[PDB]
Amino acid sequence: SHSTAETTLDSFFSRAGLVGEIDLPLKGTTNPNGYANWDIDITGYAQMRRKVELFTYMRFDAEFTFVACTPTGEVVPQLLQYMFVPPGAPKPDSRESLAWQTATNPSVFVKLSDPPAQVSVPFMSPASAYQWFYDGNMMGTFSVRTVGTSKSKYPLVVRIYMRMKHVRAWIPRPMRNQNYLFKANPNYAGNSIKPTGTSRTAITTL
Amino acid sequence: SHSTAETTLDSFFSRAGLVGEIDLPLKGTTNPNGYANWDIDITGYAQMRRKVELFTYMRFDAEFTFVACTPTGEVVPQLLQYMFVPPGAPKPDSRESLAWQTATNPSVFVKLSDPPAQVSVPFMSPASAYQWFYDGNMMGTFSVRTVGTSKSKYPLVVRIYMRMKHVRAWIPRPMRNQNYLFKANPNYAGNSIKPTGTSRTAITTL
Amino acid sequence: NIIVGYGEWPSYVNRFYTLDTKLWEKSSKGWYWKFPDVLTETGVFGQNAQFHYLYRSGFCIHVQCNASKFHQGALLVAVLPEYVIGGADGFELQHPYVLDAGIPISQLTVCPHQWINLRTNNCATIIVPYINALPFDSALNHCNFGLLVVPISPLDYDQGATPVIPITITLAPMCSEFA
Amino acid sequence: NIIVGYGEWPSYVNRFYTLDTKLWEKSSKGWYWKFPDVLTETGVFGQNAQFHYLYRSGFCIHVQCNASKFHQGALLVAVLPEYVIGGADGFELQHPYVLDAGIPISQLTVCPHQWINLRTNNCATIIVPYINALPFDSALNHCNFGLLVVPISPLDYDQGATPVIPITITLAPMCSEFA
Amino acid sequence: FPTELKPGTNQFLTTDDGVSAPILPNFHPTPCIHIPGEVRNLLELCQVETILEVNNVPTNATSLMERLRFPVSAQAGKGELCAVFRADPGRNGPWQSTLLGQLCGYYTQWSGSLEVTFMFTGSFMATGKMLIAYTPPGGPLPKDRATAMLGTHVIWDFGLQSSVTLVIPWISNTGLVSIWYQTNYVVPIGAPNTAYIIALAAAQKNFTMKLCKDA
Amino acid sequence: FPTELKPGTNQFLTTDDGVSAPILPNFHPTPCIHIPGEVRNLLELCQVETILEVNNVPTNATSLMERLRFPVSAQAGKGELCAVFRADPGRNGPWQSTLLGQLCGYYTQWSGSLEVTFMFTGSFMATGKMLIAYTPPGGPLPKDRATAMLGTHVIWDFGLQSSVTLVIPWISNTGLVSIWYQTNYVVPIGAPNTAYIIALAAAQKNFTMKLCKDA
Amino acid sequence: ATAMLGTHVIWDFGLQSSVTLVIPWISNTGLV
Repeated sequence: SHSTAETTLDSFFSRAGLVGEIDLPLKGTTNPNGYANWDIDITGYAQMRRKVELFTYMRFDAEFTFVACTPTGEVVPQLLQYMFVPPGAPKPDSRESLAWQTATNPSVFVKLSDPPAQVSVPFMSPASAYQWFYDGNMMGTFSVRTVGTSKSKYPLVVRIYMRMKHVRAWIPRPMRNQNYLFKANPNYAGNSIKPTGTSRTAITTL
Repeated sequence: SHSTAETTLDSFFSRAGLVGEIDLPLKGTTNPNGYANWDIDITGYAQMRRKVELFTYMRFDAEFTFVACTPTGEVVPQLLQYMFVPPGAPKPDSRESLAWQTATNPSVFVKLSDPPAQVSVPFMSPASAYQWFYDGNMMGTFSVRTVGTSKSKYPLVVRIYMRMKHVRAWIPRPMRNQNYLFKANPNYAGNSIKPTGTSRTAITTL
Repeated sequence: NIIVGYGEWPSYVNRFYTLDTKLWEKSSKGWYWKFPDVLTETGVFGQNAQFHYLYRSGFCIHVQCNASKFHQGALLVAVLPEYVIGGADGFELQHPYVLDAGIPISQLTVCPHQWINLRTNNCATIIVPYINALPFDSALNHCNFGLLVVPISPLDYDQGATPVIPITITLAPMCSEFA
Repeated sequence: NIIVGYGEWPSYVNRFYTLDTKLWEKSSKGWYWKFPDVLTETGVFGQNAQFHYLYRSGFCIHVQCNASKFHQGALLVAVLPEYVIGGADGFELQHPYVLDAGIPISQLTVCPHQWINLRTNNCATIIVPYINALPFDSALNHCNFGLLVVPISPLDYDQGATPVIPITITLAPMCSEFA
Repeated sequence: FPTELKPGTNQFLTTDDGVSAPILPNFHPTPCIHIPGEVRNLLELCQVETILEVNNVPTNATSLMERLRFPVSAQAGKGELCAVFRADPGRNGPWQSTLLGQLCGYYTQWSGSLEVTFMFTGSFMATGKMLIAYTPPGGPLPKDRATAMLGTHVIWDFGLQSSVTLVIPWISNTGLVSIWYQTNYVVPIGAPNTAYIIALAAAQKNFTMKLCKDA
Repeated sequence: FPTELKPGTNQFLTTDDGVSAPILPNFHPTPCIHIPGEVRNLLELCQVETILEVNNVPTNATSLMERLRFPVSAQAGKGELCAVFRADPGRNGPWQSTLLGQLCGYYTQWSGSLEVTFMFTGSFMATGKMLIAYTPPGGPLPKDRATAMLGTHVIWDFGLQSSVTLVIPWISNTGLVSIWYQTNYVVPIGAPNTAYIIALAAAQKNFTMKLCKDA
Repeated sequence: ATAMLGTHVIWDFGLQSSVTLVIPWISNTGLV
């Protein structure tokens, strides 16, 4: 007989997982200007959607960690910004945009030769809980750039990890059966419907 | 119904914003000698003037943070000084000026490969409060240089952030209507006066 | 018997509304209704729901079917809040196995449900409170839940007996509020 | 009625001074006065203010206008400390919309103010304490506040009635100190 | 004394609150004297009436003061619409002239009750009646005075009162206000045939805001 | 105040729990209203009966609903085997359709008791008997009904009861269940000759799991 | 459906054999 503390809701959703990956190449066309906007979503971790869609309503806080390095994995002398844009505010559209110097958007200046940064974001919904199903969930945005006027001398990659804390859930649902097709859409391929599990030749044979 | 703690005066003026930007080029004519004098003002942040001019009298302390790097955004082995000149004292006029070695001007020696420096400045007015209107506000000066006798080997940029604490205000006023023309001057362009807001075709049509 | 959804009674036009009768066939796949959309053009409740800006209510649902002792089959009646699909006459299911939403039917008993076995009983009663993330909502822009009546065991009979079995739904609002 | 500015009474030559009368016209834009400059060459107060090094006082202001029952219009009377513009006869407003300082007139009710509606009343009384960042100041180098009388609704009458309406200002120092 | 450093160690967060090293120890600031009119919350300023520019039609520099009132004439019939405006302090329109709209332009969400005051500035010998109506969110503008009567409304008399007040029950981060002619504008011989109305708007004690923003 | 730094100083462990700097001080979240149906442990969902797909033979899209029941006909003799399945919720097979199997696919170890319910959905005039047997771990499938009788079993009557329940004493991170014909399927004239059985499975109050895993 | 919105009763052959309906008032009229 094991313990019942392994199946609480704060153990099911309890670890930091990779939810984002921002690429800042020295050349090419991915992010030609040394900045990028990433919208906060929890389905960046591939296993999170089926886990959270077991319930209709959820309520939690989040903790974010930023790990940055060169594509090889090297550590270089660079400074970055990591701005947070709350839901309802304009987002940057250039390196000279005035949104980078708005005091109501919190920022975290940090070096690459530093331990990864870490911040906490509260529950930001206008309602009492988030809902993954609405018959009839904006959290914010993280903007990443390199501090300075000229372009950076190194190629950089930024990885974002999220951990959910103080979790509450209501009204369980059946777990997902079929492959997903879209985001924020329960649509499924109607020409190829598969059974829940595996089959056997006859009902009287093991 | 939200909370009334979001509209207190310590929430309206509550965040650190960029108020200054000092450039120390390796070549050119901006600051040919490796030093600069910056007079402490709060309207370096573009949105601060209309916010503070909502009242006639104000009283607060300030907190200053200094972030330094190369125009690209690199981190280099350099040492800087950051001297504070109180109101009423002579300011430096050269790299060999004797003002840099006056013990009554506080200094902060720091490295570029260090966390940003941070100091607190008290309320320094000879009166009971500052006033943005006088019918009939010197805080000090920050001097920035590179430690040494010879010139630096790198180009540097220094950015200054200010946060106001322990805020008190008296006697509210109407908010600014028109574009500003000068500093410490309520002058406006009298040939182009614009309405407060937007217009419509008729009073009986939405 | 009577089951109370999630162990909660409704709390803070109140009459019986009997809907049109469905015909259960040998090849039926299932039906569903959406609330409050099922009652938005019928009577005083429907007049109240299209002229007020905020709405809040619970419900009491009865499902009935009369058949003889020589018929057989079984139905599952369940209530699913926020039933997103991937009037007063309802809709039929295209793929009942995935409940038309990509989720298995075999786990639908995780919701407030009842069984109608033609050899045992012919009635099912479910009491549903108000469920939302908001105290009030709009009766014309949001459907709070859906009602499902799906045959898990097919209807069977011998030739000469009646080939269609009627299913009747009668429901009453409980603790309805308007503003 | 009587309004007390900011809910404070004046605290630690004291007679009535009646100024010259202004004429309100159909095309008037508004007038303003500055204190203590309005009383610096009139009587004992003016003699005291030009020969002492420090000064401190409050004020009581009455604004009056007599018209008939066939006239119409409305004035706003307000007091604005440290009224920086971008004698005993006052000055006229050039652009009353921006109050000659780049600030809207519609928000001038945020200051101690009164309304004079010709159909309702014909008087306004405001009591102003001493406001400064210093206990004492100079009466010849600093103006503490300004008084504004601006018509929000234009003066109208029928031809044959009097085309000018008089406005009278009478004021009394309160708790004045000199040193 | 063993210690460990955590992943948020050498970072500068602009919203972080702490304590710093005083640059000038042994310095004593000037003591605070008493100054009248101290403000501690912005809701005090939100609860003050300011002029509402219902008539935001003209745009010339010399006609800018006409936006502060709207007319009532003797050439209009009974049952005819006078003016109409919305109940949205934070949106573009008439409410931009008030201090409540300017202050809620510094935030993101708000909710509460409002109040509007109408003041008549005609002559003492003028009489008449008006109908002021309020339509809740989601409804359309009434087509005529009879439809506006079936709803939230008030009947205003120039002879009896000079000012009237209307309360808007609730708004969120909507409704409509319309003024109709109930009777005609009655006036004796020797008095002007046109008058003006001035509108003032404020907020009630249950108004709140949240999530500061830069405008 | 002297201090020393230890070998785990500037490291980021993803399972580490601590406290961080709030990005938005002075912000108050929306208060929580009451919502019915709150879940605090997953064992509550583990203890709910769900349909067991014993008949996981067909695979066509249009025949997918036939996996939810298995037949009982009048053309079968007495003592003949009807169906057989294992007692392994976390393994591939019939138990994959239940919520217990899906939930224990997110862990590594489990142990406890189970229960299976069989419901008969024939006509009211049909009668017969069945034998449901359970074989402990390590034993083989019984060769005939007489061997299955010597063991844990139950005799089920269609006329008397519509549902029966069987308890599996203990399983670990096994046994077999087999259904035999005791009598033949008796039916009057005018009633259908075939019926179906629906099986539902759940867990008892002593079931537990451990060492979460991603599936 | 229109008849449902009014005074009515639902009668079951299996459960009851007889039903009773009361007419509230008539004078020296209604329909069933």
